[PDB]
Amino acid sequence: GSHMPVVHVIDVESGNLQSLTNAIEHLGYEVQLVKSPKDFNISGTSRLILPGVGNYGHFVDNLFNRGFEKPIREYIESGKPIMGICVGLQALFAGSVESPKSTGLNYIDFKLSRFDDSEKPVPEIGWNSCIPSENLFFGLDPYKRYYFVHSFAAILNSEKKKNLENDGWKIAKAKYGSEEFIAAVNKNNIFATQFHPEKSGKAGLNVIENFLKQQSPPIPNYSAEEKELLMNDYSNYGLTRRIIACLDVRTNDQGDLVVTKGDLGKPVQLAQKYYQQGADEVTFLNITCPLKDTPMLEVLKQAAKTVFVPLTVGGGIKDIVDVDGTKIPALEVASLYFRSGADKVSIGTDAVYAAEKYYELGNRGDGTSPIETISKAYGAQAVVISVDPKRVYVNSQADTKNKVFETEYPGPNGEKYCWYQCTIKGGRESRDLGVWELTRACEALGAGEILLNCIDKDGSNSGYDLELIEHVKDAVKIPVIASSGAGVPEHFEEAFLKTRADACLGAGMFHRGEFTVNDVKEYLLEHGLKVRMD
Ligand code: NI
Repeated sequence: GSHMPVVHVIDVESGNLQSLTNAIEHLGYEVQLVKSPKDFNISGTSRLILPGVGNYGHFVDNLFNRGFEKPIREYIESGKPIMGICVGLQALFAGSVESPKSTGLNYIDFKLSRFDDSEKPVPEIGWNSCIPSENLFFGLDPYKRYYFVHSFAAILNSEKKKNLENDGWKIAKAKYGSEEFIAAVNKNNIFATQFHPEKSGKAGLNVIENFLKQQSPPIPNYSAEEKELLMNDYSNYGLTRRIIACLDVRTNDQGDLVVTKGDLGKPVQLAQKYYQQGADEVTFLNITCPLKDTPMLEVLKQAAKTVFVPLTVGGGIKDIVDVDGTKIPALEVASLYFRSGADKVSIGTDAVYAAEKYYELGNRGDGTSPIETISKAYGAQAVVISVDPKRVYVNSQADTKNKVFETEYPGPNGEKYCWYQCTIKGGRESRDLGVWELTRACEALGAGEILLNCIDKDGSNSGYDLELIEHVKDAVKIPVIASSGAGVPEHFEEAFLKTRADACLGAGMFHRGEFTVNDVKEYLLEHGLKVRMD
């Protein structure tokens, strides 16, 4: 209550706030949540953090409706330190095209606009960097990486940067594709980041720490060798080659949670191991009692105490009927996982039903699918589609309704074309839907990322299905993650150099300890690729 500095965090109670609070505590601070203006007072507050995730209007409506506008402005006028994170940063602007009708605090007189997806995937999901500058602050290091996850940004041009400079604003710039945008701002007592420091490992914690202690340490004195190695060369649009570690979560006989089919601290510990070994993100495949007491939620909550990178959970995110008969829609189930520590949810089977219905309605959605409800509330960046396809040959496009493509490898009868058929219920059942049609429908519906598995390569340890990746990349404009088949570092290299995969996921190879995320990163690094090394 006074035995340690107190940090007040404005909580609109929507989204994952576990990471931010755990980071602050981990830094030696006590967290005081502020769900209402009644929960804090100007003079009694020395450190205020405004975290925000999701649709711009959603967050700003919520915030302003609870009466935080005046309290926030007054606090800012008090001259005391305030930190905005992600939407907290956007809230400082005039508004956002994401929610046309919305209005911000307008400290910066222009709106956030959507990234250009003609040249790159949108949303931006990954590790970008601040452009070297003389006016960086709070320790922002151009040679480190921070995690960004957003479709909208304060996109810059010469005119806006000049006005900002004349307005006395210090701007940390970043570039995604050919577009420059505000990664961070600083003017007097106001500080805000577009990236999630709490989701940016040690580099992130340093930023929060530098803020809480109000200090801008100089960046390390790297050697010219190190700089050339650590600098952003803007390959892959400026994002590092994202390495994802995945683990299964099962309930054995005794009813305990384990990762292996034969054995809840195991899943937790492994996730921690992964994080410690460089994983840029950890995915839990929930394959395991009232919703409130789901064991998976505890794994996430426990993992979130020390794992400061994005967490993804797939499985069970759908409309459900609780133990008391209460009907709980997908949206509320997701919110439960998010508030528990998850940053993204993976939709599998329902994604196929959604896509199918989507075409039935003539390429439109009814806004009732988990994809639509969750993405509209939390943004596309929060919804991941897990796809489980299987190659199917045909003599020509004339043999099927689904889009096919000329393959370099002929079929049993010499068929030179093929499409990938999707499956559901753990790949136990097939559907008359191609992956081309499935991904395009889900994207239209609001999915922000595609987890591209491959039934045929799963468990093989012989590399990814490269034509599949390219096939899906031709289909959608959202990030595509290569999964299934990864066995050795070389497979990651092949995917990043021979295909347009936006990330690579590994499971068994990391689980069996054959290699670590770092082994893979060292390899890629040694081969000219850019990887997060924190
Ligand atoms: Ni105290």
